[PDB]
Amino acid sequence: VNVPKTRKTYCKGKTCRKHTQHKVTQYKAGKASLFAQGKRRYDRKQSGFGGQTKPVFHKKAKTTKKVVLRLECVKCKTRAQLTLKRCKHFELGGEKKQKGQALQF
Amino acid sequence: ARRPARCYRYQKNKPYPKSRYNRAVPDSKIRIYDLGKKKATVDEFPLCVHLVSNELEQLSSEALEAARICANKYMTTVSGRDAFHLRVRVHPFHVLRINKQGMRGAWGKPHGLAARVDIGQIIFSVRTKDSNKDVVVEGLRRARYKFPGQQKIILSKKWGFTNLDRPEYLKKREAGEVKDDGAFVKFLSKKGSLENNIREFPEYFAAQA
Amino acid sequence: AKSKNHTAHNQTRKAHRNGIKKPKTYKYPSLKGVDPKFRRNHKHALHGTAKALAAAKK
Amino acid sequence: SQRKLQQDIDKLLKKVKEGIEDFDDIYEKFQSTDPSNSSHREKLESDLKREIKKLQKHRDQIKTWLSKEDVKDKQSVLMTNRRLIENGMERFKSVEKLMKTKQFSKEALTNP
Amino acid sequence: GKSHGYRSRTRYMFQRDFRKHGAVHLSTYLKVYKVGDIVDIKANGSIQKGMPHKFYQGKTGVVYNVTKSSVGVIINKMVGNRYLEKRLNLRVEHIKHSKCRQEFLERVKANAAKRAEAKAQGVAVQLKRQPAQPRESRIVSTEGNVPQTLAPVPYETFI
RNA sequence: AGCGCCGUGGCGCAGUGGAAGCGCGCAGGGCUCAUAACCCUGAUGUCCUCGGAUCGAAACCGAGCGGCGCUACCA
RNA sequence: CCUCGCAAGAGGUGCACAAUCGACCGAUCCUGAUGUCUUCGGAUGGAUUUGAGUAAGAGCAUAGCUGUUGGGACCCGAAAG
RNA sequence: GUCGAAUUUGGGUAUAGGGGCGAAAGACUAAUCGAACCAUCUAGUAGCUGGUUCCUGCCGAAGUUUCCCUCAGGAUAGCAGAAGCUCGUAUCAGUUUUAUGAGGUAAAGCGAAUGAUUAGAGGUUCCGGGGUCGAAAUGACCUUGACCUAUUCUCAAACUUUAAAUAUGUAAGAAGUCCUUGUUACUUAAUUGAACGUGGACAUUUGAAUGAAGAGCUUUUAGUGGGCCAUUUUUGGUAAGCAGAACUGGCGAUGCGGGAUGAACCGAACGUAGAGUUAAGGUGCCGGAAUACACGCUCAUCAGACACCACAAAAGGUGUUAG
RNA sequence: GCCCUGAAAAUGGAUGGCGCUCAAGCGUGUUACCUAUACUCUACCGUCAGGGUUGAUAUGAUGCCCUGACGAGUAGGCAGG
RNA sequence: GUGAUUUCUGCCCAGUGCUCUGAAUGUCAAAGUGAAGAAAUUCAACCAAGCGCGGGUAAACGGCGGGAGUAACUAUGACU
RNA sequence: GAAGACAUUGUCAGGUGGGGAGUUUGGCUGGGGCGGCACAUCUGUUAAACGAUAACGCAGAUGUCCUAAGGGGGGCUCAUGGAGAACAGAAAUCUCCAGUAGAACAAAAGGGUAAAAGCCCCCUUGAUUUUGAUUUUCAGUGUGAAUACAAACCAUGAAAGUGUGGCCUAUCGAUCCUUUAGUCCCUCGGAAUUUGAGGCUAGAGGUGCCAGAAAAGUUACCACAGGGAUAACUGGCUUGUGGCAGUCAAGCGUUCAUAGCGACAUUGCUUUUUGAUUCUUCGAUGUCGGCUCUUCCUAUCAUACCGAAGCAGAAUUCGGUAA
RNA sequence: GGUUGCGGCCAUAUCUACCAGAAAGCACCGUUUCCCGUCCGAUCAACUGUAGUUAAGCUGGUAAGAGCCUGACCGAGUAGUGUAGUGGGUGACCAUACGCGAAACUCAGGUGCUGCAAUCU
Ligand SMILES: C[NH+](C)c1cc(NC(=O)CNC(C)(C)C)c(O)c2c1C[C@H]1C[C@H]3[C@H]([NH+](C)C)C(O)=C(C(N)=O)C(=O)[C@@]3(O)C(O)=C1C2=O
Ligand SMILES: C[NH+](C)c1cc(NC(=O)CNC(C)(C)C)c(O)c2c1C[C@H]1C[C@H]3[C@H]([NH+](C)C)C(O)=C(C(N)=O)C(=O)[C@@]3(O)C(O)=C1C2=O
Ligand SMILES: C[NH+](C)c1cc(NC(=O)CNC(C)(C)C)c(O)c2c1C[C@H]1C[C@H]3[C@H]([NH+](C)C)C(O)=C(C(N)=O)C(=O)[C@@]3(O)C(O)=C1C2=O
Ligand SMILES: C[NH+](C)c1cc(NC(=O)CNC(C)(C)C)c(O)c2c1C[C@H]1C[C@H]3[C@H]([NH+](C)C)C(O)=C(C(N)=O)C(=O)[C@@]3(O)C(O)=C1C2=O
Ligand SMILES: [Mg+2]
Ligand SMILES: [Mg+2]
Ligand SMILES: [Mg+2]
Ligand SMILES: [Mg+2]
Ligand SMILES: [Mg+2]
Ligand SMILES: [Mg+2]
Ligand SMILES: [Mg+2]
Ligand SMILES: [Mg+2]
Ligand SMILES: [Mg+2]
Ligand SMILES: [Mg+2]
Ligand SMILES: [Mg+2]
Ligand SMILES: [Mg+2]
Ligand SMILES: [Mg+2]
Ligand SMILES: [Mg+2]
Ligand SMILES: [Mg+2]
Ligand SMILES: [Mg+2]
Ligand SMILES: [Mg+2]
Ligand SMILES: [Mg+2]
Ligand SMILES: [Mg+2]
Ligand SMILES: [Mg+2]
Ligand SMILES: [Mg+2]
Ligand SMILES: [Mg+2]
Ligand SMILES: [Mg+2]
Ligand SMILES: [Mg+2]
Ligand SMILES: [Mg+2]
Ligand SMILES: [Mg+2]
Ligand SMILES: [Mg+2]
Ligand SMILES: [Mg+2]
Ligand SMILES: [Mg+2]
Ligand SMILES: [Mg+2]
Ligand SMILES: [Mg+2]
Ligand SMILES: [Mg+2]
Ligand SMILES: [Mg+2]
Ligand SMILES: [Mg+2]
Ligand SMILES: [Mg+2]
Ligand SMILES: [Mg+2]
Ligand SMILES: [Mg+2]
Ligand SMILES: [Mg+2]
Ligand SMILES: [Mg+2]
Ligand SMILES: [Mg+2]
Ligand SMILES: [Mg+2]
Ligand SMILES: [Mg+2]
Ligand SMILES: [Mg+2]
Ligand SMILES: [Mg+2]
Ligand SMILES: [Mg+2]
Ligand SMILES: [Mg+2]
Ligand SMILES: [Mg+2]
Ligand SMILES: [Mg+2]
Ligand SMILES: [Mg+2]
Ligand SMILES: [Mg+2]
Ligand SMILES: [Mg+2]
Ligand SMILES: [Mg+2]
Ligand SMILES: [Mg+2]
Ligand SMILES: [Mg+2]
Ligand SMILES: [Mg+2]
Ligand SMILES: [Mg+2]
Ligand SMILES: [Mg+2]
Ligand SMILES: [Mg+2]
Ligand SMILES: [Mg+2]
Ligand SMILES: [Mg+2]
Ligand SMILES: [Mg+2]
Ligand SMILES: [Mg+2]
Ligand SMILES: [Mg+2]
Ligand SMILES: [Zn+2]
Repeated sequence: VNVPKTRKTYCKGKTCRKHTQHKVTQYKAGKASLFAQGKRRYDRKQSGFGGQTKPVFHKKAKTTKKVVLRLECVKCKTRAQLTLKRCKHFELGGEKKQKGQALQF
Repeated sequence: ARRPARCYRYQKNKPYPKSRYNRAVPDSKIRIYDLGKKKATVDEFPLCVHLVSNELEQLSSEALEAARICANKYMTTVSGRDAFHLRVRVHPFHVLRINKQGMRGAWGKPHGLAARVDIGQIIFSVRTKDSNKDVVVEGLRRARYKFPGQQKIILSKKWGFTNLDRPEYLKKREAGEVKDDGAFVKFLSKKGSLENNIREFPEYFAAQA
Repeated sequence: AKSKNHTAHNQTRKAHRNGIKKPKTYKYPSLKGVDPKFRRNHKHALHGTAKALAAAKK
Repeated sequence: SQRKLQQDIDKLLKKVKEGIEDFDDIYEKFQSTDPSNSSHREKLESDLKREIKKLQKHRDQIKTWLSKEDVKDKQSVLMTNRRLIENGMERFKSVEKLMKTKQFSKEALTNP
Repeated sequence: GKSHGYRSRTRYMFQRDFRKHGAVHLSTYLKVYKVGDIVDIKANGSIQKGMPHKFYQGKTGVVYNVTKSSVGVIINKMVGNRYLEKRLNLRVEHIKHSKCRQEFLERVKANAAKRAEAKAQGVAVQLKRQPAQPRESRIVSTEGNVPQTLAPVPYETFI
């Protein structure tokens, strides 16, 4: 689906609680740091004899991830997240569809 | 093959016709439904003779075609081809089903086509002259054998196939409000337009005999 | 080992052995789901009429 | 089973990749034939025709897989190998037509 | 395989009447509902917003809440061994008044009237309705009406 | 019976929404005393049938026709 | 229960409890006073929010039936490890 | 079968259990071997089988909902018991009436829409295919197809204008009605309305019938979560003592009288006795009770004899009887 | 309408049997009679409910007495022995 | 592995194995090295064997085509 | 003598490693397996006119797509048919008339919609924030979807108004873990500052067996607990199929329906076929064929006695009483 | 009572073909400087009420009109259906008892009513 690079939405910042310009980007997940408590617990549990100790996922069923847009309001530099549904193809600020040109086969 | 009408006899299922949900059904074997001098007039054929049912059952399209053939052959061999008009008054619209492991997935393929007949429903109608009452009765007696269940010949006292018992129809004819159409008649009603009523029934609106 | 799927037999008999009797309506039904606009006013108006009745009673 | 299915996937995946490699090698030797060796031109045509026919069979298997077989994870790599096979097909079609075209045939006399 | 959606088995229920399609009229837009009234729920298929479920079609309830374009209706429904109270938010197109309730109002106005003149002149209040009492002794006149005799008809077939 | 595949020029086969080709045959000319081989050309299709989606397909989706292949096991 | 009344009944007070509207305490979202280590403090007033709360305490201990869980767990019974 | 050896055998010795040994059979390893025997962990676990010990009284089921690697099991709701508690103060009905709604089944309909479908009639071609007169012509005649008009025959679980019966919602007042004026930060142009009120008025019946056997409320816990049959409606199937639904009643859980016999059918439900009267079914004898009465029919060289139910059809017969 | 043909299965065989022919068969009608643990009345047992009875003497007030209704029962619950 | 003698043991190394090479201009752990940081730490480069790349091997496991047309009768098909 | 700070040995790290170890190897199901998904859902029908309602019932669809195909406003009317206009014809573009929707509204189907919910144009982001209440599924739990408000901030329109995604009914996901946004708030517990980590509020990363285990086979060497809840014999219901018999009579038989046959139909019987079913039996009813031996049935091959013939005799065919 | 503005019920109001319409009011009409919108002052916008016309619109009437509506003891107490029987029938199904009760058909009648305000020989 096509979504514009800019969007006027509500801002949660205390300096502006109104509609303000936001720039739109896509949320990419973090680096999954090594010192999170679950990772340290996993390392201690996996160390030793006993093999794999926690389940690992195999029965993948879905093909699509929901897309979620990081909106940064451009005056107070604040960030928000908006979730859009399962779409196979996703473009940020693509060319606008045009009503009524000659098709080009 | 050829399962009996004794196992396709009673009306056990809902009517299951040929529609967009039920395709690839075989055609019926009865294709002609009127027979004899079918272009004759009710002027020519006054007496009606009806083969009617007494049982709520299902008639095969085979039973219809076989009864029509045997009756036709008898009347043409005895009284000639132009002495009668025979019309079959039931149309086979019922797709019968055949099953052909176990009862899993038991919904069956189309096998046939049947005429669901009610009690007191006309199966066969023959219109003829007054002198051929005997031969039309024995032809419909042959029809009663190829047809299952119990059936009756009733001497229908309607002028031809139409309506309107013989004195009433005679009165209408001598009044002149009846126009001869192809194998039927048109009636004058007192509700139409005066101009088109004038141009379609001139004899009622004149002083003719 | 197939078995029975669904049946509504005996269910009405159980329900009417311990019947459907009533939803037990009261005076002053609950104001849950009534408009907050004019619900706030109902609060203020009851406060005012209680104050006025007490002041008239002295 | 899904494990057996994915094993057959990975096998045809590797076969398609090695077929693409040798088809590209035959294609580049064709473009560097030194076309005075017309017999070598025809021989390389027939060889890359055999390789592109093998890719045809692999692509039809990919068609059936993506249609009915519940690939369930790897539609991306199946589609990319389909696209690689089809661009090889159109390269073979262009080469094959190029040497088919007769120098005084009516199409070449109409439009160069 | 099996479906239980919000409008499952609602084909003829949410069809319009014959020659009654199109816009719904300003009588049912301009009727006023106040808190505590008694209304009948019959859904209009043209207005898709605020439709009731198919269970509440043809159901009588008490309106308890009124808002910008809809009213809230209280409906008692039977699940299990008890009635449950349901609070529906329905548009005024799907909401209609109760002629039984209006007839009860005209009856209570008539009853208050009847007790007023009954108290004014001091006899025979007799307010409550009585069911259909057995008929009383009457005299019929043979003058101009001699009983004509009837017989069962024979069996003649008309076909 | 179920499942799957296939159906395209005279024959064996390719073919992806802007849409029909390969090879051998067939036809014309050349070379040769002549025929093959060789050289220069040309023509060739109800895309199995029917219906639908699409702005449009042989291709996409459905119904049948015909021909193949796999399974039909425990007693 | 009290008062009046012969009684029927009329009024007053109405514990428990039930329904409903409020008030108070904590959390969340606000508003942000006197002021001040000018970045601290959070007065006051709110909010279709929320708590297993307050609103003249009821609990603690013991015994018993029944029920729950864990123990061999009503009794007998494997192929196994 | 073999019988001078790849022979037979004694004694000694070696190899020990996931080990040995095997010219290999998963063979053998103390009557034990597809992993010995002994003791212990161990009274291992079992949603599975069997059993589970005195009497009487009172009440008295479920085989259904949702979820579960759930389908021989559990949890949850339901049905049941017990303890009761607050009142006996106008409360509620597996019910009817009156009033008002809602429905799209049965039926009906197709010269009403959609779809199917029979047959002719009258027409229209600057515009279907043939032939004829033809050089052809926005020429002519006839034949056959379609398109239109007025008719006709038959139909539809996933068609419908219409539209029942039975089931189904609500109301039939004191928490009600009418009059007057108080509150508000809601609403209105506005003391305009909305909601809640104060103070008066209203009764003979307090606003249809009938019945109430007490009404309402709470806690806790058992068993059950295999069902089956009958009337009616109904799906698949040729059908089934088949499979699967709907409403009700039953069996399970239940004896008694009848159906000779039978879980379900008919009657009627049960403390212990006596008398009387009956139900269903019967009254020749077995067998209690009329070889009663009355009007007829039937003679079978396989009569017939009572619902569920334990079978018989099409087609015939100067057999007989009545039309 | 009744009867007959249609109408053929394997142990001997079943309107229940014997038997029945102006029936003891079939259709219909009228009475009389038989009979259930059902209904009516009475007695007794138990349960439940409502109620009466601390007065002196003599005993138990959870006791005595009056009135009415009711009584099937697996799994299961409770109670008195 | 096969199973006296006799006569022979055809073709296929694509797959699976096995085995050779050695730097492919891949992958590449720990230790070690460098940079940033106040440090924990992070990011780099380097990175053995093995996989990967490239050969050999079938008395290794194993495997070893389908449709048409075609010869003076028909059939068949040496042939295409 | 040889070898030599290399082997060896010790500890870590990578590879290999069914040689060995441990475990697993879904469910529904007219027995199981194969097949399918009836396993989470949506439409019409079954479904018996409130609601609910089953089967491996019928006909289909879903795991998407869309910055517009969302929101507001304005203007216009669609499919089709007829009549016309150079090239231009069946179909290019233009014009008029008729046109209740016969079009279109992303998709399955069903509803709904005409100065619109369709088509064209203009402006936009309400597909936003804060949490609550309600409806469906339902335990009145969750998820999903939806409804009506309140408090803001906005969009559009002259305005009333409308707008919290798609005209409506489907289009989707807990704990733990990771990650992001907000508060930049709380904690690191001897006291501080800064990194780091842990919290709180709201999303995402996914469990399709869709209330959500991390999971390959084989056993003809097999074992145990059970099951007639469940198959392979018989028996029992049924008789499609098999077999046998009627009825009708178009025709065959030179001529002639019926000497013998007999189409197209149509009614039955049987349980010696094979199915369908799962009622009994899984704490065992010894299971194919043959031999042996007895009885019974008749649907009669022969024999007895008869009738008919397209029976001259002979031979033969049809039928009866007959087991 | 006609007409206009705004409406309620939404065909007794619609559709087809003709005829009539004093007054007023609507309407058609005349014009493009301005605001405004179009390929086109045709629609829309503005201006004039002047130059004219009831031709159309609109209103009303006519039609053994189509359609629609109402009623009928018209069909028909028919089809169907709730309850009951140890009723009939081999069965399919069908009668009876107590109840409810259609649709098509046929026939007859009708063809907008009305509210608020303003105006009119
Ligand atoms: C006739 N009495 C016995 C009676 C009966 C009922 N309820 C019934 O009808 C019975 N309910 C059944 C039908 C049994 C379920 C009743 O409900 C009542 C009453 C009495 C009234 C008396 C009322 C009275 N005044 C105000 C009229 C009175 O004196 C007082 C008072 N001032 O205290 C009351 O208590 C009184 O208001 C009252 O409560 C009565 C009833 O509710
Ligand atoms: C319908 N009758 C039975 C009735 C019912 C209720 N209660 C309700 O309906 C309650 N409302 C609910 C349903 C709870 C919302 C009632 O509340 C009443 C009454 C009756 C009256 C009788 C009055 C009468 N007065 C007027 C003289 C009377 O005879 C007396 C009396 N003096 O004894 C009364 O008790 C009477 O005044 C009265 O109080 C009645 C009711 O309250
Ligand atoms: C001087 N070179 C020829 C060499 C010689 C010997 N050994 C000898 O001296 C004995 N060999 C002779 C007698 C000359 C045949 C060597 O032993 C070596 C080397 C070279 C290095 C190269 C290293 C290098 N690393 C640092 C990236 C490299 O390019 C590789 C490589 N990936 O090919 C290496 O492996 C390397 O580390 C290396 O191992 C070398 C030698 O050991
Ligand atoms: C033939 N030798 C001289 C050699 C040369 C080079 N260098 C080159 O080939 C460089 N030439 C270019 C330009 C890259 C083509 C080499 O790169 C190498 C080698 C051999 C081995 C040496 C190996 C040795 N091992 C067996 C004990 C060794 O000393 C080491 C080590 N401990 O570093 C190795 O790893 C060694 O295996 C190795 O890497 C070698 C080479 O790669
Ligand atoms: Mg480790
Ligand atoms: Mg069950
Ligand atoms: Mg199921
Ligand atoms: Mg409706
Ligand atoms: Mg919406
Ligand atoms: Mg040539
Ligand atoms: Mg040549
Ligand atoms: Mg034990
Ligand atoms: Mg315990
Ligand atoms: Mg043990
Ligand atoms: Mg173990
Ligand atoms: Mg020795
Ligand atoms: Mg041994
Ligand atoms: Mg699970
Ligand atoms: Mg069991
Ligand atoms: Mg009271
Ligand atoms: Mg009602
Ligand atoms: Mg329906
Ligand atoms: Mg019908
Ligand atoms: Mg109708
Ligand atoms: Mg029709
Ligand atoms: Mg009172
Ligand atoms: Mg329970
Ligand atoms: Mg339970
Ligand atoms: Mg039991
Ligand atoms: Mg009983
Ligand atoms: Mg009965
Ligand atoms: Mg007695
Ligand atoms: Mg006796
Ligand atoms: Mg007969
Ligand atoms: Mg007779
Ligand atoms: Mg007989
Ligand atoms: Mg007797
Ligand atoms: Mg008698
Ligand atoms: Mg007592
Ligand atoms: Mg070997
Ligand atoms: Mg190889
Ligand atoms: Mg190899
Ligand atoms: Mg490293
Ligand atoms: Mg390496
Ligand atoms: Mg293993
Ligand atoms: Mg299973
Ligand atoms: Mg329903
Ligand atoms: Mg839209
Ligand atoms: Mg609009
Ligand atoms: Mg929910
Ligand atoms: Mg809003
Ligand atoms: Mg965390
Ligand atoms: Mg999530
Ligand atoms: Mg689940
Ligand atoms: Mg195993
Ligand atoms: Mg086995
Ligand atoms: Mg096996
Ligand atoms: Mg073996
Ligand atoms: Mg069984
Ligand atoms: Mg079997
Ligand atoms: Mg049979
Ligand atoms: Mg048969
Ligand atoms: Mg069995
Ligand atoms: Mg057994
Ligand atoms: Mg035994
Ligand atoms: Mg035995
Ligand atoms: Mg015989
Ligand atoms: Zn901001």
